Amino acid sequence: GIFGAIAGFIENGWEGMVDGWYGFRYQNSEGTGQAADLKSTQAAIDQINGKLNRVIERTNEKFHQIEKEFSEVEGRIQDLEKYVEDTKIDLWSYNAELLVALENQHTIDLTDAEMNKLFEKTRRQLRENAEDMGDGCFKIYHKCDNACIESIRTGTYDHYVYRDEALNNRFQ
Amino acid sequence: GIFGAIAGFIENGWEGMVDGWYGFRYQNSEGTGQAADLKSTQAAIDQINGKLNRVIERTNEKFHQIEKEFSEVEGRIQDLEKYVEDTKIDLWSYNAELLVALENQHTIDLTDAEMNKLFEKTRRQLRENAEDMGDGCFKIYHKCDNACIESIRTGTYDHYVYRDEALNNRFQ
Amino acid sequence: GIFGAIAGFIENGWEGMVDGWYGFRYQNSEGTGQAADLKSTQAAIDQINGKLNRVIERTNEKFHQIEKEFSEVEGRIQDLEKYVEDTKIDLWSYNAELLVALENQHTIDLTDAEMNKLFEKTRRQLRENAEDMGDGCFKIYHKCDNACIESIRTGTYDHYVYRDEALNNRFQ
Amino acid sequence: QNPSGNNTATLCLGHHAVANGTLVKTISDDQIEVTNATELVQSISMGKICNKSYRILDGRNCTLIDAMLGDPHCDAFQYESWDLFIERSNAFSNCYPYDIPDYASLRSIVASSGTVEFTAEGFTWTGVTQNGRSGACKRGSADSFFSRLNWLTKSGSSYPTLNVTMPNNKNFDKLYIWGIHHPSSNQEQTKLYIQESGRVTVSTKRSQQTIIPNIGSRPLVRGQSGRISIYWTIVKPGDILMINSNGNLVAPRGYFKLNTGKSSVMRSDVPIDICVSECITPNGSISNDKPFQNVNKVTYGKCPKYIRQNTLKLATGMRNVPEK
Amino acid sequence: QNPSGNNTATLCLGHHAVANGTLVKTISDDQIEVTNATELVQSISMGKICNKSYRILDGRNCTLIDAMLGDPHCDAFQYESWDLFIERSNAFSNCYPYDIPDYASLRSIVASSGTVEFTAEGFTWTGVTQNGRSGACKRGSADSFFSRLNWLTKSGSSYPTLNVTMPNNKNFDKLYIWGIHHPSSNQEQTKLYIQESGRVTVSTKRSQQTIIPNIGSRPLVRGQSGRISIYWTIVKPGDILMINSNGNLVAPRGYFKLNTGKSSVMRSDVPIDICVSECITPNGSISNDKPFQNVNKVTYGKCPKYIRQNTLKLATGMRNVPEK
Amino acid sequence: QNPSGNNTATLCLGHHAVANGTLVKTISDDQIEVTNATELVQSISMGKICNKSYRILDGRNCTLIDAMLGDPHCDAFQYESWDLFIERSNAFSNCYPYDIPDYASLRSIVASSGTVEFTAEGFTWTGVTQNGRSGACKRGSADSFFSRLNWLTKSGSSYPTLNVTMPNNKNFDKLYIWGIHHPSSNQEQTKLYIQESGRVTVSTKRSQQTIIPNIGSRPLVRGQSGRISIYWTIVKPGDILMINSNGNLVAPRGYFKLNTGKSSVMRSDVPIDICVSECITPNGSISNDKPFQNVNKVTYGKCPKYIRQNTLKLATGMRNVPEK
Ligand SMILES: *[C@@H]1O[C@H](CO)[C@@H](O[C@@H]2O[C@H](CO)[C@@H](O[C@@H]3O[C@H](CO[C@H]4O[C@H](CO)[C@@H](O)[C@H](O)[C@@H]4O)[C@@H](O)[C@H](O)[C@@H]3O)[C@H](O)[C@H]2NC(C)=O)[C@H](O)[C@H]1NC(C)=O
Ligand SMILES: *[C@@H]1O[C@H](CO)[C@@H](O[C@@H]2O[C@H](CO)[C@@H](O[C@@H]3O[C@H](CO[C@H]4O[C@H](CO)[C@@H](O)[C@H](O)[C@@H]4O)[C@@H](O)[C@H](O)[C@@H]3O)[C@H](O)[C@H]2NC(C)=O)[C@H](O)[C@H]1NC(C)=O
Ligand SMILES: *[C@@H]1O[C@H](CO)[C@@H](O[C@@H]2O[C@H](CO)[C@@H](O[C@@H]3O[C@H](CO[C@H]4O[C@H](CO)[C@@H](O)[C@H](O)[C@@H]4O)[C@@H](O)[C@H](O)[C@@H]3O)[C@H](O)[C@H]2NC(C)=O)[C@H](O)[C@H]1NC(C)=O
Ligand SMILES: *[C@@H]1O[C@H](CO)[C@@H](O[C@@H]2O[C@H](CO)[C@@H](O[C@@H]3O[C@H](CO[C@H]4O[C@H](CO)[C@@H](O)[C@H](O)[C@@H]4O)[C@@H](O)[C@H](O)[C@@H]3O)[C@H](O)[C@H]2NC(C)=O)[C@H](O)[C@H]1NC(C)=O
Ligand SMILES: *[C@@H]1O[C@H](CO)[C@@H](O[C@@H]2O[C@H](CO)[C@@H](O[C@@H]3O[C@H](CO[C@H]4O[C@H](CO)[C@@H](O)[C@H](O)[C@@H]4O)[C@@H](O)[C@H](O)[C@@H]3O)[C@H](O)[C@H]2NC(C)=O)[C@H](O)[C@H]1NC(C)=O
Ligand SMILES: *[C@@H]1O[C@H](CO)[C@@H](O[C@@H]2O[C@H](CO)[C@@H](O[C@@H]3O[C@H](CO[C@H]4O[C@H](CO)[C@@H](O)[C@H](O)[C@@H]4O)[C@@H](O)[C@H](O)[C@@H]3O)[C@H](O)[C@H]2NC(C)=O)[C@H](O)[C@H]1NC(C)=O
Ligand SMILES: *[C@@H]1O[C@H](CO)[C@@H](O[C@@H]2O[C@H](CO)[C@@H](O[C@@H]3O[C@H](CO)[C@@H](O)[C@H](O)[C@@H]3O)[C@H](O)[C@H]2NC(C)=O)[C@H](O)[C@H]1NC(C)=O
Ligand SMILES: *[C@@H]1O[C@H](CO)[C@@H](O[C@@H]2O[C@H](CO)[C@@H](O[C@@H]3O[C@H](CO)[C@@H](O)[C@H](O)[C@@H]3O)[C@H](O)[C@H]2NC(C)=O)[C@H](O)[C@H]1NC(C)=O
Ligand SMILES: *[C@@H]1O[C@H](CO)[C@@H](O[C@@H]2O[C@H](CO)[C@@H](O[C@@H]3O[C@H](CO)[C@@H](O)[C@H](O)[C@@H]3O)[C@H](O)[C@H]2NC(C)=O)[C@H](O)[C@H]1NC(C)=O
Ligand SMILES: *[C@@H]1O[C@H](CO)[C@@H](O[C@@H]2O[C@H](CO)[C@@H](O)[C@H](O)[C@H]2NC(C)=O)[C@H](O)[C@H]1NC(C)=O
Ligand SMILES: *[C@@H]1O[C@H](CO)[C@@H](O[C@@H]2O[C@H](CO)[C@@H](O)[C@H](O)[C@H]2NC(C)=O)[C@H](O)[C@H]1NC(C)=O
Ligand SMILES: *[C@@H]1O[C@H](CO)[C@@H](O[C@@H]2O[C@H](CO)[C@@H](O)[C@H](O)[C@H]2NC(C)=O)[C@H](O)[C@H]1NC(C)=O
Ligand SMILES: *[C@@H]1O[C@H](CO)[C@@H](O)[C@H](O)[C@H]1NC(C)=O
Ligand SMILES: *[C@@H]1O[C@H](CO)[C@@H](O)[C@H](O)[C@H]1NC(C)=O
Ligand SMILES: *[C@@H]1O[C@H](CO)[C@@H](O)[C@H](O)[C@H]1NC(C)=O
Repeated sequence: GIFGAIAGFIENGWEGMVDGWYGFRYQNSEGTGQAADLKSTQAAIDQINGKLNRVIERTNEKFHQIEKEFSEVEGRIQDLEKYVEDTKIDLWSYNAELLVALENQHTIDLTDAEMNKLFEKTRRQLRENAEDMGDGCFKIYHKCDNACIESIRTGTYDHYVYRDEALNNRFQ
Repeated sequence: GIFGAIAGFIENGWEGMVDGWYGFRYQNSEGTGQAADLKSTQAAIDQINGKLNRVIERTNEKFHQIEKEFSEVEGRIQDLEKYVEDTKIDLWSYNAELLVALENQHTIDLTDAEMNKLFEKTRRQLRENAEDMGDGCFKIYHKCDNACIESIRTGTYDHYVYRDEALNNRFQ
Repeated sequence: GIFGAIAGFIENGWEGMVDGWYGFRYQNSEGTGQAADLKSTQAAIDQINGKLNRVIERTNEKFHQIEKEFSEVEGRIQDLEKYVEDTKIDLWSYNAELLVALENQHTIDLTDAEMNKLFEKTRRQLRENAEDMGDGCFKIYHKCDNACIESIRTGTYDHYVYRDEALNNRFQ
Repeated sequence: QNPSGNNTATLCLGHHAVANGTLVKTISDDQIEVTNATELVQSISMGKICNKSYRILDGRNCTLIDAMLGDPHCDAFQYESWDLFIERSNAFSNCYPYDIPDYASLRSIVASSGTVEFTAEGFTWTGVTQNGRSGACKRGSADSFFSRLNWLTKSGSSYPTLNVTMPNNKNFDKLYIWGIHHPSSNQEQTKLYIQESGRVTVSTKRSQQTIIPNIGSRPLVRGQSGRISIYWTIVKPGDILMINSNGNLVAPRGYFKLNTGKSSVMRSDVPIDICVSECITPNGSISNDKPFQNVNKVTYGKCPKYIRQNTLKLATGMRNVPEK
Repeated sequence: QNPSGNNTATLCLGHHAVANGTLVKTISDDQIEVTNATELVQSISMGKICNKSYRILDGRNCTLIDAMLGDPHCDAFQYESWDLFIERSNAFSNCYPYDIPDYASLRSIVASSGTVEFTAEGFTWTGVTQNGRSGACKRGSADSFFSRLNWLTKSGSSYPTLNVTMPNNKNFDKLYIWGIHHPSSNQEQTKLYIQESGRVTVSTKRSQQTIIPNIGSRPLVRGQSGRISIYWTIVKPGDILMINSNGNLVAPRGYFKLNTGKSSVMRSDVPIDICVSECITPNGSISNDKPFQNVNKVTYGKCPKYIRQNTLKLATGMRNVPEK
Repeated sequence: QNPSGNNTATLCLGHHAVANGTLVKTISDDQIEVTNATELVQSISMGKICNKSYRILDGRNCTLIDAMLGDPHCDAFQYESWDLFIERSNAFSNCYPYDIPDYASLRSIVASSGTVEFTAEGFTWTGVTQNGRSGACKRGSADSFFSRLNWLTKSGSSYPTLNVTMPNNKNFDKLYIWGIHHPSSNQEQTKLYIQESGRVTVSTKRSQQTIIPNIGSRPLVRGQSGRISIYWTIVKPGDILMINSNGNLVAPRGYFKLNTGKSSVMRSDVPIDICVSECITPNGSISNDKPFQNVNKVTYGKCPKYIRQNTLKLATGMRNVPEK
């Protein structure tokens, strides 16, 4: 992916997260943890669901058409009938190929993007209270119990209350 | 957007900026301010203008064609005429649908990208003299008058002249 | 590009790097250096090679078709033959135009992405031992000989061994 | 052993993975593994043609044209309408050997009309015997003819030049089926029609068609060396059908009602059965939840688009990256 | 109250928004609000057909074919050229009732040629009366015929077998219009042409066409039970027109010049008016600044492409995100 | 002067550039410079038609049809097969002047069949002279006829009504070529066929075709005022060819074998030469490594797709950004 998150600075996915598409693991004073992130998960799902429906219009009722298969040889006008159907089919085959490939590109690009946005969202709450460890984790330089971690997962972390403790511990 | 800037870490757009597409607000020793960013604005506009013209070639002069509407029933060759026109129209309808959707995706992706690049450009000039506040703003740890801010907006900020003051103020 | 690396925070490309697509220059205790990055180079090449082959299926053997050029005037069924071929050709011309433009967009987007990922990969190994200088370079706050630089280029830098020296030198 | 975090904690981001993903294709890679993909091509037929939701008419032993002409073994279709008429390969004619110039066009026209219901008109044929018969066209055990055509012959020693009209004072086009008799020999020609050479001219205000018969032996089918050539005329509202003949006329009994129809005809040999579908193919009905289709290019209804490819996998999840 | 920033300042980045944006569609979302969008489909016609920049010829009461044949009420078109010929539904023939096998093809050929200008040639018709007339084709008040055709009849008690040539020693194809007379009765046939049965054979080195007339009553239109069937022949440079007839010939007076033309014909009932346009539709001219078009699939000129959709909105700004 | 880095070092990232890049187009920019691009449109032909890998047959002086009829100067093609038959503009007929209704269809049918090999059948023609000749169709210096046709004439003072059969007891369709003689005068008609008017009726179980000749002078080509009209019939396995004639029959000698063929015919005036190619165009063979093609819309083989554009540049490198 162009963001380099999935199969990038996040080394691998987690099989033990059956609870969502993206989430957190952590280690703190009350032990180790894991929690899915709903916001990001739904943001990605909502873009994937009904993707074709944005481009391919509703199946269209088609009735009497031309013959496409023939019992005897005729020549000129049968050549034209065949060539028209052959042309049609090659164009829709091309369209189908193109569509799936760029639609899949977009799926892969967008799911990597959500992984990146979640990392960036988390970095921005933490401010100078944490460091990027280079592997998709943050070292948080203060005591952070389960409620503290939850405030980060839920977008409510107030970094100012921990700021002084974080600075004390951060330079040794 | 895949960059998570617009409707992301920038919470909302500014109605009171009629002066450009992207810009700055700020607070300093000489008061509060606002200023549009021309470079970024034009970079985005230039990609949006004449977008269709890159893909759709100039309207092509078409003259005598086939009949597409008929007064009486005939059968075989009228079925073929109708089916050819029906095929043509469904293919161009598909093309038009696909084109607008991926063209719009690209517009939204590219305008979010410029918002992100402007934030990154600004972060890079500031170096260790400022911190990301997590909302699209920087706290600058030195006195920065209007000329100082202008040097940042104009890409001329020299961080070395402020470096020592910035460090003095940054750890308390 | 949407990542703002190529013709962005990297001011220009290097003609004197004939050794790869992406790489490093550096200055250290043993002099100045340059080295190509194979991983990134190959990642980009592999996406560019056989790009059309993902969308355009193998050249398809076509045999007896219709007449497309005519010696005399006939009217109705000759109008239809011409219009079918004209329709076919305009649709494939459109497809070809669209394909090259979005394929080229993707090439430019993906090569900028690799330049960005390599910068981010390097930043993440360095952790707090270095600073972004705003131009695609890092100031590394410790003595870093050629073996040290190689460990960074090769993804083996252990920042912990240098951490204390880096902090000592970083605040003056 | 826990917990470690005295003045610190670590917070890692991640995403899920599944044990066994599936390969899809993108613009960037030939093959790349994703957590989940969905099939976009319908390659399986139901194996049968569904009686719902369209009105399907099984021709069984009849072609659409024979049912329209009124071949005896097709009398059960005489009051029938359809959205889709199924013609079996098994079909066969069992009446007087005939041909139709531009047969396909006529078949196409009736197929679109979606009906074979016939409206008799009071045509008057002065100086001729009506309702001619043939051992090649048995109705039950007695010999007969096409129910919609009227084989006119001499009365006594006379076959006068018929000139008959029939105005269309209704708000729709009338379709008339008629034809000519090609006798196998001149004995038969003069015995049936007196004149050594026949002719038939059917006209309106806007159009005309004249046919001359060719006397001579054709190969024997159903005991007959002679032939009937079938033609048609469309009379517009306010126009008038005129018919002129000194011999060899196979006359219409009335008209068929042409209507702008969403009906058609389809060649197929699969059985019809109890199920619901909105798309029909010579291989049977197919589901239409998918947007693409590799079963058959011949379709009717709300059908997915036919394409060359037999499978196309759409990613519906992220790239799958298991340990290691 | 100001300014706050003693040893610090803050610098925020942002982007604009508008109070009321507009919904567009992308690959990612069904609907997403943007600051500004542009319409890509032309759904409005001008309501009229513009006299510029193409040369538009209003048929008024004439079909293209009648003007080409030279129907009296179409004499004003005799020297006319066009880029686009407009045929009105109102049109009607007012000469001898006729038909043309493959009428559409001929209409198509003349339409492309973009002209109805005629070049007389000195054809010589020995043993026959020329310039036959009819009360069904009044020119002024006196009765007349198609100006481009020459109705040949017996002279005295004689109609000899005409065999006439006309070489094409020019650098372009010549188009000849000719026909046959179908008399309503044998009295008329022999009174006009003597022989009981006529025939006409027009040939060249490369091709031939033979037509026999069918005598008999057709329905009355403009007082006439008879008909004229119209045919055509294209003589190539260095080839030669040959005509052979023992009766019933409706002779050409000359040829039309075929040229590779960017001209056409269009059915429409909207008025022509003073304005400028480069695209024309049966509903009128349409603007062509947009690339797509839902007015009509029938077009002429520099036309946007016709599509099913009535609106398609292209974003020309960023996603709109107002407070909150 | 070195090295500088006492307690520090700097590490810069970068990418390559070339001195002179090339302009490509994207969705974002009309023109943008990249390190390297590749051409996607084949605009150059090889200038010749390659003898490999397809089997190419040069018609030289013959049309496909003349070779099939068996025109004397086309005797060298009589045992020939091809994947692609090349017709030269130079071609000319040098036998009896003829025409073929729907010539193109027949040309198309034989072209697909990919062969002109003929199978004689033992047709029996009682009461008529066989192998009629003409000074307009010299074979060597002696005068002759189309080798595949059999010009039947009266024997003595007699031309009886021929009725001949020929069943198709083989597993493929048989194609029969036959025709009619149009004499230039009635002296010739009665001298050749006795009866004042001829006719020919060729039929099967499913179909029939009747042709009457038109007597009269056509323009002189190769000394002949008369003509032969050529027709064809396809006899299906288990069907039977029947032929009936009182005069003017130009009889078949046998059939051609129709087969589902990947063969065709192409108009071209470039020489054939020693080289290998998988795609052929009227301008010659073209390479097919590229996916698009602007040489000609007429192609045969594994051909790139024809498009309007003469060049399309695909980027195969990053954006080129040289100093400054
Ligand atoms: C022109 O030449 C043609 C070719 O010879 C003539 O056509 C043939 O005409 C005769 C009668 O005149 C027919 O012979 C009859 O055949 C039927 C049917 O066949 C029987 O055998 C089959 C075996 O498969 C069996 O299935 C049937 O049930 C029958 O038992 C018999 O019923 C008669 O007894 C008699 O044999 C030929 O069938 C017929 N052939 C074709 C191809 O039309 C034609 O008469 C000639 N016309 C002239 C000279 O004016
Ligand atoms: C939908 O119904 C279709 C109609 O039956 C099914 O397709 C048919 O599949 C059968 C059985 O495999 C094929 O019959 C074979 O024909 C070939 C001759 O090849 C010719 O046909 C190909 C078309 O593929 C055509 O391009 C050329 O003209 C070839 O000359 C023989 O070698 C075999 O012995 C056998 O008779 C048919 O090819 C095919 N029918 C048609 C009309 O294409 C199809 O399977 C059904 N859909 C599904 C999902 O099963
Ligand atoms: C074959 O049968 C046909 C059907 O009967 C015959 O055609 C008819 O021929 C007669 C004359 O022989 C025509 O009668 C004339 O009609 C005209 C026109 O109609 C008048 O009334 C209308 C009312 O709408 C009015 O608008 C007109 O202005 C006229 O006042 C009269 O002028 C004559 O006086 C006379 O009544 C029929 O019109 C005509 N019908 C058709 C459909 O052709 C035909 O003659 C027969 N041919 C034979 C036996 O050889
Ligand atoms: C461009 O000019 C066109 C020609 O008039 C305009 O389109 C026409 O709009 C009229 C008025 O609404 C429609 O007339 C109606 O016809 C239906 C019968 O439906 C049949 O037509 C549809 C086509 O939509 C066709 O698919 C089927 O065969 C239907 O059977 C009646 O129910 C009404 O009473 C009325 O007569 C026409 O449908 C339509 N004409 C054509 C040729 O499609 C069009 O509006 C013009 N452009 C603009 C922007 O206004
Ligand atoms: C119907 O009218 C037609 C038009 O006049 C008649 O056709 C013409 O018939 C005569 C013979 O009856 C032909 O005259 C002969 O021409 C040939 C060939 O031309 C010579 O000159 C050319 C010069 O280019 C040269 O290249 C040749 O080698 C010849 O030297 C001569 O060989 C004869 O001696 C004689 O002159 C006309 O050629 C012919 N023209 C056409 C267009 O067919 C036709 O006979 C009339 N039929 C009737 C009344 O029943
Ligand atoms: C592939 O072979 C082709 C066949 O020769 C080559 O294209 C031909 O190029 C010649 C020479 O330039 C052109 O001949 C000219 O014709 C024009 C008349 O214009 C008409 O043709 C255009 C097609 O462009 C058509 O749209 C209109 O009907 C025009 O009326 C004259 O002005 C010149 O004097 C000259 O005779 C042909 O235009 C063209 N042939 C065809 C069939 O289009 C082609 O060059 C070859 N490929 C390559 C790569 O060279
Ligand atoms: C992997 O992706 C597939 C498809 O995106 C998911 O399986 C499919 O889920 C859809 C609905 O989400 C099911 O759709 C069906 O649609 C009809 C339409 O009328 C409706 O009547 C049915 O009740 C049903 O909703 C479909 O049955 C289902 N297919 C299968 C094979 O399970 C699936 O959720 C994804 N897998 C995972 C692990 O996320
Ligand atoms: C929202 O976007 C639209 C379209 O992108 C902008 O409005 C349109 O602006 C274009 C030029 O930028 C105008 O184009 C016209 O083109 C013809 C072509 O020959 C020229 O002759 C005219 O003089 C004119 O330039 C068009 O009139 C205009 N349309 C409307 C309805 O205003 C618009 O600028 C964007 N709005 C905002 C607030 O940014
Ligand atoms: C700029 O890009 C082009 C094309 O992407 C590169 O030049 C071309 O390289 C390809 C292979 O990478 C050569 O392909 C040929 O294909 C046939 C197919 O059978 C094979 O038989 C040949 O042996 C050959 O591999 C092609 O000849 C070559 N074309 C040219 C003009 O050099 C090129 O590598 C790129 N340039 C740079 C500086 O990176
Ligand atoms: C997931 O895929 C793997 C690899 O294909 C499967 O692992 C094996 O299963 C087969 C048959 O069940 C065994 O014969 C192999 O020995 C296994 N792999 C190895 C490397 O030993 C696995 O079955 C799949 N997951 C399922 C079925 O849940
Ligand atoms: C922008 O859109 C808003 C919401 O649709 C409009 O706000 C209202 O205008 C209508 C009529 O003018 C009033 O009836 C409503 O009461 C208003 N909205 C609310 C929530 O009270 C607004 O008019 C639009 N902007 C314009 C016209 O400039
Ligand atoms: C790369 O492109 C440049 C610019 O087009 C070329 O530079 C010049 O070459 C031409 C002819 O060789 C000279 O007439 C000009 O004077 C040169 N440019 C300038 C600005 O003086 C250069 O030749 C190209 N690179 C090559 C051929 O390797
Ligand atoms: C970790 O910090 C805590 C502070 O409460 C204290 O236990 C000690 O300083 C450190 N480690 C251990 C093992 O005690
Ligand atoms: C802010 O800093 C300035 C330094 O000039 C000084 O006024 C004081 O230290 C601080 N605040 C106030 C309110 O004075
Ligand atoms: C650079 O640091 C080194 C430490 O080894 C030492 O030479 C000195 O402190 C600094 N500079 C110079 C020029 O000596």
